[PDB]
Amino acid sequence: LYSLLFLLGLLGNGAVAAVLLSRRTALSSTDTFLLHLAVADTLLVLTLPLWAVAGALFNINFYAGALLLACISFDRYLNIVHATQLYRPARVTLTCLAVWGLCLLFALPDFIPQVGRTALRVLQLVAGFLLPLLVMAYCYAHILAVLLVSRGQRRLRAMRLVVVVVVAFALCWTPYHLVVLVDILMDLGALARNCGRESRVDVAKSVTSGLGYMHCCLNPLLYAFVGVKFRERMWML
Amino acid sequence: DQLRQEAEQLKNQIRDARKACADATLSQITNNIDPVGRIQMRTRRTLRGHLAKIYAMHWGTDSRLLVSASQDGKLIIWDSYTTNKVHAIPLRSSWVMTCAYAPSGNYVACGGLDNICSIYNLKTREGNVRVSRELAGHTGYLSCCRFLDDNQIVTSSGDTTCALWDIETGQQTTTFTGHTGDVMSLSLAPDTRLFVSGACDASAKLWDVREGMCRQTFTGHESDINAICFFPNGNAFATGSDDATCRLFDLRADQELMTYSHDNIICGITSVSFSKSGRLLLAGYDDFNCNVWDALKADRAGVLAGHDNRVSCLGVTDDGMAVATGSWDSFLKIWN
Amino acid sequence: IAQARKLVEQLKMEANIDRIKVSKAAADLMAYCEAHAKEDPLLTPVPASENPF
Amino acid sequence: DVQLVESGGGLVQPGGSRKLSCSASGFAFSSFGMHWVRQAPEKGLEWVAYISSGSGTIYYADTVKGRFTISRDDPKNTLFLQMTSLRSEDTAMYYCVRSIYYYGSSPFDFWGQGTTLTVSSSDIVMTQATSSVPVTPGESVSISCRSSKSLLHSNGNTYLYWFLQRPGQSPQLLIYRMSNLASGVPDRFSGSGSGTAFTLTISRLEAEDVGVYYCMQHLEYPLTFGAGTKLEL
Amino acid sequence: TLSAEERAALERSKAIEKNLKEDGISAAKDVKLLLLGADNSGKSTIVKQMKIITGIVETHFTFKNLHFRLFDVGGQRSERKKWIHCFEDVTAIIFCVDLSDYNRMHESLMLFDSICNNKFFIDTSIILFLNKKDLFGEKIKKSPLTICFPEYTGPNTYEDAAAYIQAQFESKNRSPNKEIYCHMTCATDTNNAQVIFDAVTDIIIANNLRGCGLY
Repeated sequence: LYSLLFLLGLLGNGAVAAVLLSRRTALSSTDTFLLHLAVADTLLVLTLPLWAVAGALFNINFYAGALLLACISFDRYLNIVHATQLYRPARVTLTCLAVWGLCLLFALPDFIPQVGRTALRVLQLVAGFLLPLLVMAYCYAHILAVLLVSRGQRRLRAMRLVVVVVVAFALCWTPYHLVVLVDILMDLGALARNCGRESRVDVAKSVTSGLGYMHCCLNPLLYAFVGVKFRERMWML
Repeated sequence: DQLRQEAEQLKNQIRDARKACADATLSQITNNIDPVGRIQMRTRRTLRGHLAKIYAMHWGTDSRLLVSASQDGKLIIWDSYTTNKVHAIPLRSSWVMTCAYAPSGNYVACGGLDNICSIYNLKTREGNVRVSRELAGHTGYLSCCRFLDDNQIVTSSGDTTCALWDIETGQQTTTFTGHTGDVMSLSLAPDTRLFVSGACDASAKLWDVREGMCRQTFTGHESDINAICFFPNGNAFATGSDDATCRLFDLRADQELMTYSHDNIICGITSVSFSKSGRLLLAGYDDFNCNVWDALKADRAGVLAGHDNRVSCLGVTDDGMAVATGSWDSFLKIWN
Repeated sequence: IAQARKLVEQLKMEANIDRIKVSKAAADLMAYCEAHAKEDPLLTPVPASENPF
Repeated sequence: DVQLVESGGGLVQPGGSRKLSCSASGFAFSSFGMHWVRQAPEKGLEWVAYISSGSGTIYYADTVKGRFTISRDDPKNTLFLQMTSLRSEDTAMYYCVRSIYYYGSSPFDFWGQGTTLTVSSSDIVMTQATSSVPVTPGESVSISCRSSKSLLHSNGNTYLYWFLQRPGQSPQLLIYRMSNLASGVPDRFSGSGSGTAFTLTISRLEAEDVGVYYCMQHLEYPLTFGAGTKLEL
Repeated sequence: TLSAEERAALERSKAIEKNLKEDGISAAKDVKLLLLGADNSGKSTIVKQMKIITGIVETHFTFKNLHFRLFDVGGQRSERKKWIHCFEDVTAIIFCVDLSDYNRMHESLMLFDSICNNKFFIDTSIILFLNKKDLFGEKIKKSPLTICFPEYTGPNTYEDAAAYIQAQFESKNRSPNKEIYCHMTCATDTNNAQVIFDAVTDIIIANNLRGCGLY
């Protein structure tokens, strides 16, 4: 089962990367972020055989997933909520470097300590899975509210897709970070250690890592293959 | 009443006389000429700086300077070799559908939905481009402009009429009529003594610039003609239409020699031009491509795959070293 | 009644034109495009030393 | 009509400071690069400073770097040269010259009328061998000037300029690169050369052509003029 | 760009680009709307804040932090098929209809079918304006709404008549993704711009939904 996902990870991501990279003109702000995510998950899927330096790039990619997905959400909020005030392509490569940059700052210890790993875990939970989720929730909630006051036939499908994306992110990421929180509390002295529970916890790490891989493989489907604009480029190329 | 019968029989005489001359097709005389092979041409420059779509383009006589007109109300003069912007002229009206570069390089002309053919002077003592004259008199939009000298310009309008102006005085020296539809383009003969114009009524006619008379009329297209250009030797011209075909007409023979239709092509032609030798016939379609046709055998010799939108103009340098194409994606690409 | 008066007049001018066989007319288009063939950069790619682009 | 007028010269004590003003009227001043060119009493032209369009670029000749500073005031259509410490070597007539740079432009076409300044008491070198050349009307004449490097460039453009200074007037441009006739001059003038040797030839000499001819190079700064050749009638 | 002059030429090029870019920014907050309709149909006095500026006539009124440009193509007297592609990028098509001109009604219907079904405008929303309610209300009493529409079957009351006329215009949609924001206006109606402003907001939101991939 793991082997099948690996090609699915490469196959799906490559096409998304290929189609956008084949564009002969500028790429909208959303399009650029999608391109970054495509490569980000592309690197992670390449690690599948090894886990089934390697660790270091893993941490860089995982946060790339969350932060970029957060980055896409904010852009959609600006375009749709305050649409009157942002009528106009705008280059956004500045922010992407930061999100990749924020990965590098946390990734340095991977190449390179109890307290050190503790700070790593604390930062990981604080600004890797919580803040991105809160940002996505707020932005997409406002988009939903505005669409309910909108008019047309596209509003309902947009609401359905938004709910689907947020639910998918939550259900595919929460199991890993919940367990990371549990282990954090354990190491901080809030719980008791035993061999069987430790083994179950490591198995939980394994299963949740597989689930995160599944979300990475699904990223192309939910952010690219559903859009109308993307499909016409695929049909053209 | 009777004149209608006289009109009908006259057409029959022309058709009969036209048919008698036809002995063998062009493809039948040139069947043993070796092909031209696969023409591979790769983009050399990418002139960007336009915001809106680009609707017209013309090459300077010296094969180095360019002029392009866009919908954003800017008229830019490019340096082809270095991709520098020599000039950028603001336009009174943002709706432009043509632009011409004078042979001498001193003037440049523009026009569009405003029904006015403006002429700008580039070699001014004050160092900035100024509007020397505004030519008015057409009652519809303006389709194409072409310079004969520094004091004479021939224009084509949607009024179903072309004209020959006198830039100095500003009046309309000679007016040409006979069309029954919008005139969509024209091209000047190399010796600047005749010119042809293709209209929306699916017919092109040859006109005597000095005399103000229609010397010939050519038919065969099923729809409107969008572009036209003379063969380099001045004895034939090719036309592009919405019928998704190009045709080659011969003035001396007064007929149609060959057709450049393909089963895979569905959309209409927007521009047409010949190469210096006259062996390649380049046309830009609405499928975001320009196809190179072997003018002597009706064989696609290649494709200039570029641009993300419709191709709206074509151009071949007088020395024949390059080809430029403009498209609605707001980019000009020079192909060598 | 008067609009078509000139339409017939024009056709008479166009109908009296001394034409030539297409066989000859097509041949010239073959002769010319062959003579001025060595001076066409697009048709025969030029050496990279002589290309301004 | 195009017009450049300068003012602010006079007599100043050594070490004093003055401000020269060149006020333009009759063209798009914002789009022209303006030069300062000085001519010591019967010595010959010498470049001083240059400020581009939008003040993006500035240069100076080594003789005055630091002491002179050049500034431009676009909204007011004015050019300023601020001189801090004046030696006795700076006494000269200063000219305000315009220049517009683009493909096929004429970058020295107009010169100001000039102002007089009095003070109380590596580089391409261009030489004009002959100092005087007597001649009578209707006789063909030739003027030549050499150079250190080959002005011919990769582009194929030979950067050399020919100026004519009539008695009591400011110079006037004749040939701007090697053979292009400046607008407004009679066609009788012609120019030719190759690499490092150039010549200006006149046919059907007229009575208004008596004066001094300077050959200038614009390949790379600092600009340098020739000593000058005088035509005597 | 090694040469001295060729360096100065490059500056001029960069300074030109700066002005081209900046003029784009100053001309980014303008919404382009195309005006269409039959003659004497109120297409000249939709909004009393005209500030106009043969050929093409433009009106550039501004309102609520947004610049509106209306392009009137009346008077061309040509075949639309050849200059219509010029306005392919307009935000919305403002259509005018006079409910008091029965004879011209069919001409208006014909125009709507072509404009709505043109391949270029397959995605541009239409802001339908129905003008002169009071004249319509007064004229219906003297002449029943049957002569122009023999197929009409409902009552001869104002509300039903106005409702039916709207349906005929909407019945020419024959396509999805394109929505029509119908409105009724009188001669003494100051709040016409407000209707354009809000409807433009919904059209823009529809586009961004396409660009952002949510649809």
